[PDB]
Amino acid sequence: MLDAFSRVVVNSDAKAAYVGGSDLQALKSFIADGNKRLDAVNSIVSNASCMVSDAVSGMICENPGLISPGGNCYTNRRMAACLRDGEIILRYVSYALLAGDASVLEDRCLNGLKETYIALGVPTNSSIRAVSIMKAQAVAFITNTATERKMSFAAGDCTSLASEVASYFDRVGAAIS
Amino acid sequence: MLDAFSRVVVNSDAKAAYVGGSDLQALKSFIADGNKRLDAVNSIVSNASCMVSDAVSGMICENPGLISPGGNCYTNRRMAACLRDGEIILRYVSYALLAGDASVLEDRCLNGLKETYIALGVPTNSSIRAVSIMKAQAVAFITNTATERKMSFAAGDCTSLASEVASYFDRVGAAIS
Amino acid sequence: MLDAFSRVVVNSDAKAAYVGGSDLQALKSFIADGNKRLDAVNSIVSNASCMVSDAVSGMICENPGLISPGGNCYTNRRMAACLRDGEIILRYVSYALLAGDASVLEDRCLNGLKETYIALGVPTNSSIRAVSIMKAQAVAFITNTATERKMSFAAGDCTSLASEVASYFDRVGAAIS
Amino acid sequence: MLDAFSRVVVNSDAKAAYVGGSDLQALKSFIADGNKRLDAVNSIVSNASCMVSDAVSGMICENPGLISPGGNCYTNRRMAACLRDGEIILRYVSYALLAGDASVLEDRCLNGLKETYIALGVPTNSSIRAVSIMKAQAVAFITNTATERKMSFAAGDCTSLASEVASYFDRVGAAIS
Amino acid sequence: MLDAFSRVVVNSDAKAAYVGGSDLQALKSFIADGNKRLDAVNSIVSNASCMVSDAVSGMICENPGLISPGGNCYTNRRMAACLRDGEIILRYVSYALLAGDASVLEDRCLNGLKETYIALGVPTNSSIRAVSIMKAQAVAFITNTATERKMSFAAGDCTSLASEVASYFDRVGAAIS
Amino acid sequence: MLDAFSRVVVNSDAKAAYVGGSDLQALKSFIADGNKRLDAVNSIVSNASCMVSDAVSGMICENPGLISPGGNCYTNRRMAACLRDGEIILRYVSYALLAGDASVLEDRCLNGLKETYIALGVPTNSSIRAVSIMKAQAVAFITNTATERKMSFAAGDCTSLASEVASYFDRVGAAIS
Amino acid sequence: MKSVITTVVSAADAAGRFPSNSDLESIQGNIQRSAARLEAAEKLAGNHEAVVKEAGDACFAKYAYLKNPGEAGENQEKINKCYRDVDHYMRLVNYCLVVGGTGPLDEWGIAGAREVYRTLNLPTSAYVASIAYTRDRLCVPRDMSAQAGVEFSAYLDYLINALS
Amino acid sequence: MKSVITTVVSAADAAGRFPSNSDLESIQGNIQRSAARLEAAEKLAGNHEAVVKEAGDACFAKYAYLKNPGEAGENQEKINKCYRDVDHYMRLVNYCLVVGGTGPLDEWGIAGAREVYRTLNLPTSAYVASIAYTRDRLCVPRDMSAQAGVEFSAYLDYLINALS
Amino acid sequence: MKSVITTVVSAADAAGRFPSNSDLESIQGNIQRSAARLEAAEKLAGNHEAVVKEAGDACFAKYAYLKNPGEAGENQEKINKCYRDVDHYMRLVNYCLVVGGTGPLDEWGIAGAREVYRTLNLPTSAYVASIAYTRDRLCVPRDMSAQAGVEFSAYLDYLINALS
Amino acid sequence: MKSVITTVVSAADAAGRFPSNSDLESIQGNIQRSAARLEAAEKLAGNHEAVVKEAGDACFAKYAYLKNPGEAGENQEKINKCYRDVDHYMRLVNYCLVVGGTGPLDEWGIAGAREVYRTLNLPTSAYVASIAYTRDRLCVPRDMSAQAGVEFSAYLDYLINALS
Amino acid sequence: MKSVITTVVSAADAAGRFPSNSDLESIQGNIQRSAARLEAAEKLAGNHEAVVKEAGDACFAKYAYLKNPGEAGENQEKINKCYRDVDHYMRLVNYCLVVGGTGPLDEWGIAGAREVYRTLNLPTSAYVASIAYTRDRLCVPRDMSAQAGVEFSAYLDYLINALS
Amino acid sequence: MKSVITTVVSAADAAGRFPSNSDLESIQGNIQRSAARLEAAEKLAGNHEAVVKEAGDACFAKYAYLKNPGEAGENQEKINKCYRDVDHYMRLVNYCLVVGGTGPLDEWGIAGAREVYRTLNLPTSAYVASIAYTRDRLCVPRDMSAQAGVEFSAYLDYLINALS
Repeated sequence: MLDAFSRVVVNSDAKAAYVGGSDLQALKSFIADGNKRLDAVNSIVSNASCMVSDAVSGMICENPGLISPGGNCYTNRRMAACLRDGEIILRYVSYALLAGDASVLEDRCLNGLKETYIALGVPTNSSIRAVSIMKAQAVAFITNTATERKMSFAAGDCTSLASEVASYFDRVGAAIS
Repeated sequence: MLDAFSRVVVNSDAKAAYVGGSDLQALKSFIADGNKRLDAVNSIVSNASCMVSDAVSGMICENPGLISPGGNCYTNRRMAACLRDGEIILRYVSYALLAGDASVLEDRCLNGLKETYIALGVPTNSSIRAVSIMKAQAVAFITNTATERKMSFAAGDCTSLASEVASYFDRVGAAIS
Repeated sequence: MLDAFSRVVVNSDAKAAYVGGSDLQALKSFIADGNKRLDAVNSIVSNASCMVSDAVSGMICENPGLISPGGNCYTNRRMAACLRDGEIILRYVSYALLAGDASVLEDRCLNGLKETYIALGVPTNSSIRAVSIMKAQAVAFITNTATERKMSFAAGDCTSLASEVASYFDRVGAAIS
Repeated sequence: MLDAFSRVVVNSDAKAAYVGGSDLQALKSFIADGNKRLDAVNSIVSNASCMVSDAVSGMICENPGLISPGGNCYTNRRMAACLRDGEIILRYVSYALLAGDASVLEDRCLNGLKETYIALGVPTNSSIRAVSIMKAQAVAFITNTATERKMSFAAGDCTSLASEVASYFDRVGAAIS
Repeated sequence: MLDAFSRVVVNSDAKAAYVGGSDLQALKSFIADGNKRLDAVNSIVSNASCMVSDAVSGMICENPGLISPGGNCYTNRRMAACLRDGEIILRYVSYALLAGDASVLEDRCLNGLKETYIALGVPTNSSIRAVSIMKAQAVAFITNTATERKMSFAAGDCTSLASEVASYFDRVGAAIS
Repeated sequence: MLDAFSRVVVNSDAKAAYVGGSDLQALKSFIADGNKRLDAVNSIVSNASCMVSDAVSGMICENPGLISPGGNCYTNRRMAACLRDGEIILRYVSYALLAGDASVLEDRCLNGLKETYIALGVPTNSSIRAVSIMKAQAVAFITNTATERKMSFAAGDCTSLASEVASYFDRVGAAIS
Repeated sequence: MKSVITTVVSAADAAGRFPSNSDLESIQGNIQRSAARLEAAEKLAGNHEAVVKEAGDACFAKYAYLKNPGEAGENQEKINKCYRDVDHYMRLVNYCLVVGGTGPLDEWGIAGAREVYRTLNLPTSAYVASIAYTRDRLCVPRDMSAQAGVEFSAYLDYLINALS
Repeated sequence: MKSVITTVVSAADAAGRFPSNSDLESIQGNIQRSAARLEAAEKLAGNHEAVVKEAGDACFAKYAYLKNPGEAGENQEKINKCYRDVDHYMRLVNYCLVVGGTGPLDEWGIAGAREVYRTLNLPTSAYVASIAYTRDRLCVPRDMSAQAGVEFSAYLDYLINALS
Repeated sequence: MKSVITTVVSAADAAGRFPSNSDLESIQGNIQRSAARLEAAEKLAGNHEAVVKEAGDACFAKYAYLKNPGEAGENQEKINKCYRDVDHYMRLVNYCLVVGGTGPLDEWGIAGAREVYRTLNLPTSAYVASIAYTRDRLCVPRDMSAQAGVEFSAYLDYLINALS
Repeated sequence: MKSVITTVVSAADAAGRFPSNSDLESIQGNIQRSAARLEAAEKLAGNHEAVVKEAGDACFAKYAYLKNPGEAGENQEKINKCYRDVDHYMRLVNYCLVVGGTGPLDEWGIAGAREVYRTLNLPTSAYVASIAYTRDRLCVPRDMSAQAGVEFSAYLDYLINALS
Repeated sequence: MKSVITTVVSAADAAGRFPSNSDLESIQGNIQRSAARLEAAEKLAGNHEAVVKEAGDACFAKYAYLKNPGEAGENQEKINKCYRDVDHYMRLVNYCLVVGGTGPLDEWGIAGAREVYRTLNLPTSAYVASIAYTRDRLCVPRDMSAQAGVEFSAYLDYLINALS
Repeated sequence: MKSVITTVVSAADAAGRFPSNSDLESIQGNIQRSAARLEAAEKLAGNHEAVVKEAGDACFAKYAYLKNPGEAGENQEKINKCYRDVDHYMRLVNYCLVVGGTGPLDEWGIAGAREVYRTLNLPTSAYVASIAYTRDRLCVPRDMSAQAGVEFSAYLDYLINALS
């Protein structure tokens, strides 16, 4: 598909220009914090089942509307559905974070996503609740501000990674809208 | 798929209610005339090739428009088509009659039926002629009012079965419309 | 599919009429010049890679708009595309010429062609340039008016074949429009 | 496939003889104890996971040779194999018991069974231990001589069913040999 | 596959020799009697259902051993089998006769034929009776020595075609042996 | 599949022993020359088409027996075959060299290799010529003793890698035998 | 060979799953109704030598043109193998009586129906007309009961609906 | 609609490849033989009103039992639609004459052959017997030539081999 | 939703064929036995508020360690949604009672069984132990008859064999 | 057996193509980091007889109800095969340490995870709780370095995420 | 080996059906035109020792740079196996003359065309240029007739269109 | 567009599973070696106007016959689009430098390699000969380091092995 190392080529050959020492300061400072991205993403793979369990349990916390009988998502077949329908996009936002590029969602999992979900009858207010609380927990989880899940790192600033993951989250949050 | 023994469950769990002694008078009086339904349906399997032969021959009786050369249905490949296109829905209305439920047609054989037939170019006036004269012959054939095809039964009232088969016939007659 | 020997049947059974001695003067004078069609079509298979090479090289001659960087068709993957997207319709117009009938294009390769090409984003002005210069070269190539590619024939009149191939070419030229 | 109601036909047409009042005393006394077979087989579906758990746990009780490291069956992939390799033949001996006929094993699951198991390298002594202890537990389980799993029946003699299930068990025990 | 026009190539390139004016006298005298082969083979397609009906009815004439109850071929499923098991090899010997070459049987229909028939349990004496009497009837049927089925030909000698079809028949008769 | 890091586990659990500080001196001195293996294997990917071109051209140098007309390998379809039949095992011996283990050939490409080649009729003397001259050229090509293909390395001893690749080559040379 | 019981074990193969109560009352209906089935078949074996001379000779009363060669009944040996044909016809309806399922109909009368006497040049119109004599040729107070004769009628008319 | 020419373009589809000399002499045989084919069809249109009254009435000479109801020819309107049936029968053999290929046989007479009048309760034995009158009913020095009448015979007997 | 009747229409789909007597006595067993089935379900709805406080609290008698966080019952809201969980458990066994087939077991309790509380970190051992209290907790002369209580036992133990 | 190196040869199989620089720096990371990996495993073999008596007995401190039969720990032979179970648990995490890839996790601990002790009636909640003791039970200045202990933590917590 | 006749038997395999008049005039065109084909091939065998020294040496007149090693014609043994190469080139066009079909082109010159001398580092531009000398190098009143030389031209230019 | 990182996410698609340590050290090799990669590309952009006049004019020194029409370089506009051709050739090797993976080789130089100038009648022998000048035309103490120039050599010789 595509990467941050690739969309620098797609605008370069859109101009027939060089790739070289004009975007290069972003390029070496991309890979200067590659270990910082690795310091982020192994925290993400640590509690992924806890991530999706927190997401679905908070969705029953301030919404009982799905678990209403005869509602949208009140069957264990449909909780297995938003088992999948949460976890595989968590896989995909991990893929966008390892690529450093948002080119692996709308081509990949949102190929006409919400049109098929309206064909399934999925209400969007549940969806925007799901992606927002998973957004807020994922920015809590890239840093070491958990309950006591205090992994060891080298200390310093890493808020560029928070602006990274939130950009992927409102990209998916708008494209599910 | 579904049954009359099943849609009593689907509205029960739509309410989270019981199934039990509220619809039960319809339930035991469903199976009180189960032998009456068997007395009906073996008359239906008796002359099924005569059923579809009567249907297609009456369709050439007061319509010569299909058998017009360069018409819709004037080839033996297309009379083999409404061989099939009559007989398999006769199979399906036998399935609705043995289930006691109309849940086995529109999911089963009318999954977008007439849209594909308009894509085949089938005129609807021939279709509504076909299902109406097969409706009138099938209500003539569940009772013993044939020419001399006088099978042996236990005598009495069975007009609830006539209201049963006609309900399946205008369900298919509206859903082909 | 269909043929000139077949559409004489499809209008005959549209009337329930004969096929016989009413179109027969066109029929024997179809096969009187069958060797003339063979004298045409082996000239067409002689330089098919030269046909598509002339077509694409003239398309870069008076259009640099495709080969503009960030343009439509400026990649070798897309020149391999109009390798295919020229050659297989050259195969198909050879099929229409051997059938003597235009029934093997719009059912075969133009099943919603340009709608998919607009979904691919293909500009139509490049397409009409491509089919026109391949039309003019193909009428130059059915006759022996090449540079020095002077194959041996029996001499005489063959302009009915030129009216044949041009009819297939504006049929595809209108159906790509 | 075949049945006890079917092999009475296959020897009848082997003689071109009747089926009728020569084997009929076995036929009505087959269906006289059909409720007795139903009284047997719902005890079999009661503890099928307990049946295969008892079988595999006793196989580790007086054999540690499979669970030897680098042995035959010492991996959980292979205990999932004799999960399957026990349970589906328990399904099949339930099928032979509901048919009342041994025609649904060697055509069905033993189509060259042990040759493929020797190609898998399965030792036969483990297999004959498995089918023997599942035989002895299944004849303990068709009757009500369990630990306290005391289902309710109508009391009387049912040892014809014990001779039935043991005949299926040494048929599979010889055909795995 | 292969042809008489092809095995002259396979021995030519086995020598790296020419094909040309050494086998050519057989080649033009092959196609000199091509109309004679066509005069043969439309007599073969005339009574193919009569060919296989004569073959199977004579097989019950001097053999009642198949139609013995509990015999090999005494069921209408198995008479439908040697419906097929006669007719498709009649198709194949028609293919060998139109090719003028015996390269379309043992690769095509006798890919391990009789081994599978012994796996089906087919007795060979029935088979050699079947191919023998179909051989004698086919050499009676390529000529005009029928009962009154007297088609019109140009008269003369055609016994080279009788030596042709008999060579294909003992090729299949040995390869079923 | 398996690796040198894996067969140290398969003999460890064959003993239920540790993996640790008994084979560890081979383990750290495996990865001490990992850059040395990388210094070897990029020389192997440099002239792989030259490797297989040298192999097949030397095979026509002192053998004209394949290119004999009507021989084994005298067609360009069969030179495309030992295009493949050389190059994919060159891929596979590159896979054995990157794994550091011979577990990726006989399971992978020699699953009954020569039995199928005798079924194809491939003579073994051509094969042993092919693998031996590709062996001698590959040990010439892991070092810098080419014609002038003098890549830059860090100098020193690397004959452990020569004993590595020759061990894979007589493993395939015996298993093709 | 299809029965009811064969269909539900293959349903338990198509599920790949356990025998539930899909099975467990189809057999109990055979405790009632196969006990109510068996009693016809003794006079079906008892009339088996005489139902041929009514039905096949009524098809000769239907179809009597057969003297000319190139047709089916051009000799009397063809006529006594007509008798041999319909012998196994009511012998097979004796068989699909006592199994219940349509297996001895399907694989043993219908597998090889639509084409066989087409290529053997024989019409199935007499094959349906003799059994069309035996439509209402039954007596539900008098031959046997009214509890299996209509099912016996349903047996050999599913045969004709298969033949047509 | 299958012809010879349709088969070799679909052969060039099954190859997915170019028109070679698989094509280039099948048409040249039509330069000889389709020119030697067309001349019958004018008297085939010329006899088309009279081949019905020999063939269908010879099938009435074959099959004359039809007075009884529940059978096929119980009224004369059935008899004049027999005439309408066989009208399109030799009209279709006029069609598969002039194409050569068996497409108007296959999709237009054979697609819907084995079951259609089975369910419509009509025998194909008269459908083969009328054309069995027209087997050798032809005259190769006298009606037309000996170069297409045996092929015309081959046309409508492949029809009967398909019908049988 | 699987029933018995759903399996035999899909058997008639897998045949693609007509309703024979594969069907016609499976329903007659429901004339006997579904009439002998329905009578339990009123006290099953009648005990539905009280079978929870025996079974789930006996699973608290089984599993009482739940005070520590990171485990399942660390607050009482988890305990009253345990009550909400098993509420729909005997409500679904009320449902697969009245259909007979295992459809409301399979697609509605078993589709999403083997992995769901695995990932939601809850054991099914209490999910089988509460129903293991309700094994022989029934009275065949006294609660209801001996004609459906063993089948009711078979219903919710096929549930546990599916859960195990 | 999946490693990193196994994935890129199968990537070169999925390409069917040559080893490029997809390969050529994944190994160089093992020159750094597998050299930074190996040093834990000697005390992992050194503590292997003593991590069992903390972890499994803390799961007995978690789960102590096991005296009753029909449950898992009803005799002490079950308890010493619990010790035998978790013996191979940290022996397999020794194995997927030294390969790096998750092959000895996947085919050797996870192939047969979701159903095996479900049917063998054992909870994986203790199987995750003993390793939940060994979450932060490590000392990155003190046991070993901070360069592989968090990866060791990542090894056996991908194990638990697989187990959950 | 593809011919015309091979394509129509495989068309009768793709039909699975009988030889109709799809066949029966493709052979009659060979009665005309294969008789009009054969006469060239004796001087094609007669010039076979001399067409090499014009065509390959005109490709040396085209491509004469070959002295340097690492290229194709660096020794004269490469040059006389160029002669051996094009020997079988016009020997194969002798073969696909006398079959007509493109089988000895396809499986014997084209199966292994696009990649073989790519990997053997030889250009097909000389392989097309020598035959590009033999384009109009023919004389239709003078070498042979005008009835097969343009087809001979079509033979070895379909070869070049395949090579290009 | 294939990279190393693209292959391991598609490996995690082919697994359908989680990012383990198949990933987690392929990137760390890029921390070493892609930092050791980037430094060439500025003189690759710096020589990009002058590597054309050595390489393409040395291919004119290789191939100088081009004056005749019907060949490739018959006018000078063909010669300056040769310059335009090889412009994008080292521009693409600048691109597959900085990605590492062979995606801009494969889909952007090799997708459409084996047939394109075959049909456009141009040899790839000059396309390999100009880059065969740039084989050892590099200086590992002097142009750039010995840590990426052999890899740069490996880049554009995998290109030629793909072109051959």
